[PDB]
Amino acid sequence: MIRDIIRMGDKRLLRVAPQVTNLGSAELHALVSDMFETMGAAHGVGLAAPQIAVDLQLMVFGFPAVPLTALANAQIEPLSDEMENGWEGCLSIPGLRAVIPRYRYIRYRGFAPDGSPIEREAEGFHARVVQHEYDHLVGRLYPSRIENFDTFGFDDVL
Amino acid sequence: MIRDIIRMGDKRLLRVAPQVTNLGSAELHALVSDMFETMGAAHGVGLAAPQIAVDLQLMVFGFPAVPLTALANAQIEPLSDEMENGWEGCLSIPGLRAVIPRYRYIRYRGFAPDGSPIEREAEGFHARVVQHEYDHLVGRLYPSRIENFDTFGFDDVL
Ligand SMILES: CCCCC[C@H](CC(=O)NO)C(=O)N[C@H](C(=O)N1CCC[C@H]1CO)C(C)C
Ligand SMILES: CCCCC[C@H](CC(=O)NO)C(=O)N[C@H](C(=O)N1CCC[C@H]1CO)C(C)C
Repeated sequence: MIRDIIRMGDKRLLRVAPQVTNLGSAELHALVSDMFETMGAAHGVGLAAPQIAVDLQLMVFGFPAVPLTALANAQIEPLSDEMENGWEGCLSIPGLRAVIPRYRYIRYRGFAPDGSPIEREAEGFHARVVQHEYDHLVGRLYPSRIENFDTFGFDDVL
Repeated sequence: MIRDIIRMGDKRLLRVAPQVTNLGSAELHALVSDMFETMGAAHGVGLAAPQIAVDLQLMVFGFPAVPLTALANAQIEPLSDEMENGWEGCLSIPGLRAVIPRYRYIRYRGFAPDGSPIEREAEGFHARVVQHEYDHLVGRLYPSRIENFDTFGFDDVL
């Protein structure tokens, strides 16, 4: 079932989401299913549970190919100090883009929907997507990370 | 003649505009006329010449009533350190609002389109409008002035 994506300005995007505690459940599987569907319909490369007003530490992503992944209770460690700029837009902020600095190299850990542990090293785009979806789980959006405001503008214009 | 308002992301909104040097001219009067018209059609309380891709130190405004004013070669002095928060949206950024801190009290100086000198003390909303239009003449947009990003979001949602 495709879900309504909520837009910036909604308080539910500013929460810090609790953990998933129903790994392996039919409810979690249905919810993840919906997230993949909602992501594909909206043409995103990532989607975070709060964007559909589900207050859960949960994200999906996949697209430099990134594997199709569902990740619960994500935690993230930078593997170095190196930052990299790249373009981002948020489906909660349709039409806009900015250049965002992110870690070039990360580790991420959590759980696949069935309970399998996931741990991966990621770089570049793969790392960016995960850092972006992570920010949602802690009530953080990309505009508060913009350093150069000349780069912030509408996609069709920029 | 109503003018197309250009949107954030356009480089022409990032310029520092030169001075008006044709006070009292038919060309300036036509341009100001157009600005008042474009402002009214877009339902704004202010409009700055760069927003219609005219690279000129020129703004219009008027709406706590603010008088209907056309102001060329504006310069602005704070009359105190006191800041005040208020909501703003920009016709170059349709749909969005944020809370922006501005001086509560200003002086502004320039010229009416016919050459008459204008100097005024302004406070609160009147002062905000002028500070906002001023920022456009120096390539500055409100998002780079946001302090609390929780307040940045879409009008219909916020
Ligand atoms: C890149 C950081 C990950 C962004 C995630 C968003 C989706 C989203 O809002 N997730 O929470 C997305 O798919 N955004 C895309 C995006 O920003 N892209 C697509 C490819 C490159 C990059 C900038 O263009 C498009 C739909 C705007
Ligand atoms: C308040 C600072 C002046 C903003 C000027 C803008 C117009 C603009 O983009 N000028 O350069 C406007 O009219 N914005 C309005 C606006 O921000 N308003 C209308 C009244 C109160 C305030 C916030 O709601 C509406 C159309 C979004």
